[PDB]
Amino acid sequence: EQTYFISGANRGIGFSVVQRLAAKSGVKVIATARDPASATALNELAKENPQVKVVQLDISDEESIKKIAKNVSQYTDSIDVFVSNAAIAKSFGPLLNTPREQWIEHFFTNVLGPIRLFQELYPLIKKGTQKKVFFISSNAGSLNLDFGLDFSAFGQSKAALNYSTKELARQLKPENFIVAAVHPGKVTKITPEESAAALCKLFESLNTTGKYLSYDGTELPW
Amino acid sequence: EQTYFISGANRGIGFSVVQRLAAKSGVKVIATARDPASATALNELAKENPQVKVVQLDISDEESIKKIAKNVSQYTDSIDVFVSNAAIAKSFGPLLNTPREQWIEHFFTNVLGPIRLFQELYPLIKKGTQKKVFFISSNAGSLNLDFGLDFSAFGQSKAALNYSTKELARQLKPENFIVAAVHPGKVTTKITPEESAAALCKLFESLNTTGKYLSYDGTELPW
Ligand SMILES: NC(=O)C1=CN([C@@H]2O[C@H](COP(=O)(O)OP(=O)(O)OC[C@H]3O[C@@H](n4cnc5c(N)ncnc54)[C@H](OP(=O)(O)O)[C@@H]3O)[C@@H](O)[C@H]2O)C=CC1
Ligand SMILES: NC(=O)C1=CN([C@@H]2O[C@H](COP(=O)(O)OP(=O)(O)OC[C@H]3O[C@@H](n4cnc5c(N)ncnc54)[C@H](OP(=O)(O)O)[C@@H]3O)[C@@H](O)[C@H]2O)C=CC1
Repeated sequence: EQTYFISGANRGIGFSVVQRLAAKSGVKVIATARDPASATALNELAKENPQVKVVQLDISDEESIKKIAKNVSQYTDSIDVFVSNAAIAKSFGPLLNTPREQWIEHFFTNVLGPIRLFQELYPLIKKGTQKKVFFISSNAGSLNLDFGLDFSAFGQSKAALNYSTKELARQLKPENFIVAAVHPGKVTKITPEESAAALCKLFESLNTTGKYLSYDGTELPW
Repeated sequence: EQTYFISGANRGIGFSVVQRLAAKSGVKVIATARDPASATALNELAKENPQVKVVQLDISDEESIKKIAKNVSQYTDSIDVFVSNAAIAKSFGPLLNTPREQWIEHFFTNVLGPIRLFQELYPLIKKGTQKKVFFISSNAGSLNLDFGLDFSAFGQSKAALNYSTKELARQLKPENFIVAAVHPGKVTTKITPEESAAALCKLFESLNTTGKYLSYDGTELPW
């Protein structure tokens, strides 16, 4: 049996990924929401598929991160595949029009949060078999793609997590970890369920660390 | 007549850049220190070259950044060449080993600081002739270079600011701004603060196109 950790599973790509993993046999899923009590569809999935364990996590909240290791541990001794999917996208457009608060909130939720979350959960991941570590990033975070769009604090947060993900891939190569940053697509437009089907196949198959990948398995430049 | 603005001019490259400009014919220089009152080299520099103006700036401190345009406005109608030089470099090595505060301090000092600084001085830069914007970055900030080192919060912060620098260049291109990310070199191969300064002042004056990521010598770096 394999255990997957997905942050931000209450909706979007995250929910579709949990819904996709719940169908697979022998996949325990630790699914997080800021507010489980309100996570109607996730909770109904967990009611039907007890493979699916729901836990609270606010990745902006250090006090929430300080508890995620012990709380995930109640449901599993190990994590095979870790997915940092929870993230905000609330700041686009020009630098001069981006208030301080937006830079900060993208930093805390999109950069420090995934990093702290990986720090807290690394031990559980070390004790797993797959040792796979995915940060759901964006093609917007690329330092070398031009979309002729301003991504402001959003893109800046994804470039930052990209930089530290590539560094992490190097640090955990000797421990036989697979680390990737993955663009889940434009949800050309695709549905969250399409994204999750592609993402899930990618999680399964990827067998080399340090990749910046799109959902379809092709590579993006950092 | 040109106004240069330089953050962190009390020591390091920043002092060496201000020292060189203060010898330059018809150049006014707003130089910043966290603590003007103990920036004794720079106070003597401005005493001996009063074209040099010393104002308080803590780029980690939003209250300090909220005052910079008024502080700068005391001495000048405009900024021709803006240099975000002030910055920290306190955290390297593995992710698992980088505590929360190092990631936080490098974001606030090395990313938000320069963004808020530029937001505050853009009206004065807009009013100037040269419209030249330099963020002192690092080669460690590249997403496409491998020095066989991890740079932790430091590298992340330079990469972060690098992303926004590139965006700012796109955004201000039609306002005829020249925006550049510039690696000043590894300063005391090792080079001297005065060598860095000399090469930077040369780049500051000759740089004609925007959106570039440059080393001190004027070679391009990959984003
Ligand atoms: N959709 C797209 O086109 C693209 C998306 N992405 C990436 O895809 C991932 C998910 O996107 P998508 O499903 O569309 O996003 P949604 O906005 O649909 O949902 C985001 C998820 O993140 C959770 N989340 C947000 N803030 C926090 C927080 N502080 N603590 C914990 N959980 C939080 C949300 O919970 P809550 O309901 O509580 O807000 C939700 O579960 C992200 O990593 C994003 O960066 C990037 C490229 C393109
Ligand atoms: N120099 C190098 O070899 C390399 C460094 N860089 C870049 O070059 C820049 C210049 O380096 P250098 O001047 O020698 O740096 P130093 O290491 O000597 O010190 C940092 C400088 O920034 C100031 N400073 C630090 N923190 C703050 C703050 N919170 N608010 C305001 N000012 C602050 C310091 O003033 P104070 O005395 O008060 O601390 C000092 O002038 C760096 O800041 C960095 O971005 C990048 C690549 C290589």
